[PDB]
Amino acid sequence: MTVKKLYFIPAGRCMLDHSSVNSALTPGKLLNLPVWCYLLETEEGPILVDTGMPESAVNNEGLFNGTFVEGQILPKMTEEDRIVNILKRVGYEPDDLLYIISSHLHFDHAGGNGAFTNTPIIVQRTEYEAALHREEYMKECILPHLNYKIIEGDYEVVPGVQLLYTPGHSPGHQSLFIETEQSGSVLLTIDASYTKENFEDEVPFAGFDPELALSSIKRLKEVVKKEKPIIFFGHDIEQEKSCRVFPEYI
Ligand SMILES: CCCCCC(=O)N[C@@H](CCO)C(=O)O
Ligand SMILES: [Zn+2]
Ligand SMILES: [Zn+2]
Repeated sequence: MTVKKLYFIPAGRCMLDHSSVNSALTPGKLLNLPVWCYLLETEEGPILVDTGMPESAVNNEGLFNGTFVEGQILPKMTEEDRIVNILKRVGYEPDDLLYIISSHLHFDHAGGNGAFTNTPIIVQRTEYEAALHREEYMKECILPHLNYKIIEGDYEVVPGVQLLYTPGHSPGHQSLFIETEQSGSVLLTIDASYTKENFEDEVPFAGFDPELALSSIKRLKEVVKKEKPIIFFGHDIEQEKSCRVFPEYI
């Protein structure tokens, strides 16, 4: 069985130093990177992958002033980029969603999680437990009373929607392998590779455990050899130019 439609939905942007996309680069040039969420229309109902940035980021590029990442990360988020507003424009309210899938709990991927207080939020155990104590996690991304559906390892959410455990960039990062009616096999690496060169050329990039990130890239490459999917990376300015985005779908 296949997903009916896979939508790429812009959810604001984020400035990062270029050394975060290629660890060999000299710090000092910021890159204005895309932030994405994905909407899957399935037989069982709509599924949202990631939830954008927290409300604290709205019109607040200096959000991380005074923290260990001051000047390194600057969110570019307007009121329109709040996930609830994105969803309402698309045609949904939070309680309409079948599942939320959190690729991981970094601030640009889980900042909107608090909006979903009934929908099960599928997240890896190792990610959830990291978010409880590691300093790179915002409180907005680990709210205590949401309906978490904690999983361990690879997982089938519904037919056509597979989660691949790809730790390294974060302790419980997961990627998506989706089968769509229009396109067949699609791999969303999410932050298992920010850019094409992180994936193809194994160019190192920001992560909790680069050695583990590399092993997850090698694992994805084995999947790619078998399945020959179309592949989309987490924060790739070049690829963004050619991506079909909402209202188009793949
Ligand atoms: C563990 C190394 C990654 C740092 C934390 C972070 O939130 N990174 C953002 C960078 C801005 O997009 C992300 O996940 O995308
Ligand atoms: Zn991340
Ligand atoms: Zn990211």
